[PDB]
Amino acid sequence: RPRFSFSIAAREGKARTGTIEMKRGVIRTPAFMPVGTAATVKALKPETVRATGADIILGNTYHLMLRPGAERIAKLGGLHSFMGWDRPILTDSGGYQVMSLTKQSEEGVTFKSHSRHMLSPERSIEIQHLLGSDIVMAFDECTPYPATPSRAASSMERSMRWAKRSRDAFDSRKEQAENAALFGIQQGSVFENLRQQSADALAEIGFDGYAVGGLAVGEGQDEMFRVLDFSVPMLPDDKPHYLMGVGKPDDIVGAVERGIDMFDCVLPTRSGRNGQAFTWDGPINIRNARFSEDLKPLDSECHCAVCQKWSRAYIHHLIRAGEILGAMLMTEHNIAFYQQLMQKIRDSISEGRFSQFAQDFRARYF
Amino acid sequence: RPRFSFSIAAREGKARTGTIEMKRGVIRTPAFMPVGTAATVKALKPETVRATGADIILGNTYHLMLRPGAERIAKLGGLHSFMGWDRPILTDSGGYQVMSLTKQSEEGVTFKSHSRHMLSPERSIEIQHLLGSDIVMAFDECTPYPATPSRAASSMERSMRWAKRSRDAFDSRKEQAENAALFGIQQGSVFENLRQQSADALAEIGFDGYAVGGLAVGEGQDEMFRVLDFSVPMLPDDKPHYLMGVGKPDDIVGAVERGIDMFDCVLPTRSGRNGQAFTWDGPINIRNARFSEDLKPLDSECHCAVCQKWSRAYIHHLIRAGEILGAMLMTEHNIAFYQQLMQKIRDSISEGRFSQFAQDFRARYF
Ligand SMILES: Nc1nc2ccccc2c(=O)[nH]1
Ligand SMILES: Nc1nc2ccccc2c(=O)[nH]1
Ligand SMILES: [Zn+2]
Ligand SMILES: [Zn+2]
Repeated sequence: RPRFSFSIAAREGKARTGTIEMKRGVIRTPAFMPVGTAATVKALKPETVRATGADIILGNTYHLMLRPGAERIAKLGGLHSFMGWDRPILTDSGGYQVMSLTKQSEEGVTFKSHSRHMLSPERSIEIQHLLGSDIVMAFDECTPYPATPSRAASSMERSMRWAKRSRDAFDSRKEQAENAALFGIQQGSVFENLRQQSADALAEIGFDGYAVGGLAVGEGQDEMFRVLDFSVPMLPDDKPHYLMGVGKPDDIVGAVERGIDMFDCVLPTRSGRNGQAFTWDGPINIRNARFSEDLKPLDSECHCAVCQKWSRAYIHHLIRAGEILGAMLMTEHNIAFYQQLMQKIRDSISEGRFSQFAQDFRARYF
Repeated sequence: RPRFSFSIAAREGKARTGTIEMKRGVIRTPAFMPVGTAATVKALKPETVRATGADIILGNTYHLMLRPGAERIAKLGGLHSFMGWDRPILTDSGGYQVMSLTKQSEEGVTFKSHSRHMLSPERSIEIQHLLGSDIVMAFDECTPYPATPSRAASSMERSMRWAKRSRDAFDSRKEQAENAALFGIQQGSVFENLRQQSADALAEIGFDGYAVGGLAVGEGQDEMFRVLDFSVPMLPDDKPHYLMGVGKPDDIVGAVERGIDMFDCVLPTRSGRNGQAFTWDGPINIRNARFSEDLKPLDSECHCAVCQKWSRAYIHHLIRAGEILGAMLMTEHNIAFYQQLMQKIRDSISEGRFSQFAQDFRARYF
């Protein structure tokens, strides 16, 4: 088990399928990472998360640095033993969440805990180290949407300076540099020239993987794909491409077609508790009266435990009754559905029939 | 597998240990029945409930007749397939919940859904049949606490008339009378003569088991035990004795010492989500700051999955963060703890050392 090794086993167009080997395990790509906000993938035990097929989960730094605190989790042995997940864990830098859920300067960002806090590239990298993150994300400044070329450039340029600092901060910490990986984050809003600048600077600094940031800011899928079309090719081909905050089945398939290898999004979990269930025939709102006496499983083909044991009628009842089990069952199904999606994606690419799979997927889902 | 067969395998004082054989399974007594309010044991999958050691669960008729409706559940195949629990299920008559969570008459009770509804002995028995209940409880009128001798007598006498009606309603339904069992409920508040009257009337009508009702109404454990001391002996010795709504470790041990064979209470589940965890050293509130960095499991001896994988510090974090997993883990532990309690009880009685076990239990728990 090497610190980090990305191998591409097959391609079709811009799409790629392969593996990322790390000390804590192998990550099959394209990969979908279930999101674990506060040291938990909402409503699911780690074993359940793994059982659905996930090889890696995403840990939210923002919430953890606040509660229960990075230093504390390190004192308890790290995020891995703390939450009972022994496989790889990717941690975001926290800057994003801060700018969403404040005084900003070239040194970093200061904010009030919804207490006062300072978060810089150095502190971000240290927090992720304290948590014991396997894939560390560089600390960046997200660019609001819409953004003017000038503003986008300033932010992108600041992010690149911050990327260099993240890099050095990471390399300066022996244990971290030797057991974990560092991903740089491309910015530049929807402007091609900025994206190119960011890509080259990122490549110039050198990272283990490259993320495409600033694309989950309210733009439509059409604009996102347009941006991906010219952005992903700018990134080093032999390293993973990670589309941050992007999920939603059809979004994922389109991004893979454009070269993305990694995904994360709260939709599976959040929508689940909200009553939305993903199926190959598109999403459905289980709370709708039409499911009150529907004995069929959430999805007719899904092989997840939920679809094997319970009906839509029962889950319909639980969600409308505000029952915790409803949240558990919906979330397990959705995450299982997402992993199943990724598996079909990896298989179709390995078999040189991903294009057909994508077409067939869209035809039925919509 | 007979319809109903209670066998006592061992005794020590008033305590008894044995089994109740029913079509859907064997129930080891003394037994604790996890409570499933709205067709679910809050925060737990049926397999998990079973894994903790439960042989039977209690289904709340009240909530089910309202949502999703008895007729509907019968249409979907019954409570068993609806919730994924194929073992025995005991259903309360619903009258209690109505008088708690309204126009009362000799024919029954009318109430407003917190819609208008009528619930009589006949309707109660039919609802439980529609749900597919294995152990049907007679429809009774609970006696408020405190209650005067006159009022207690009127209510007890009405309950006895209602017990006869429940009996006939049950026997008049072929499929139900042949596959399920019927338990009568003793009333009479804290008055010995009324309890005796109720017991004889109940015995006169004849039931498969006898419950001691009206004892979870705010009286202290001292008064409850006093009542149990003279009440339980009045009930037929060769049939199960069920103390309704009574849980809380020390309450259970004391009631077994006084001849009770069956228990149910929401404390395990409700307290769990509230942050209270039961241990052999007494209950603890996991939210307390003293557990923020406690790496030990909820309880040092518990063999439940939660205590094998997660620390008090993690569960402390989840509960304070309002995380669903916290509710899941706390509830699994508590129910597992309750089942472990019952096992130690059954074993000590089988081994003629229940008295010592009770003494040792109290010494440490308190
Ligand atoms: N740090 C960071 N995190 C993100 C998460 C989702 C979408 C976008 C981003 C982004 O641009 N930067
Ligand atoms: N039907 C019924 N249910 C109960 C539940 C808990 C305690 C007491 C009672 C009782 O007396 N009757
Ligand atoms: Zn499913
Ligand atoms: Zn435990």
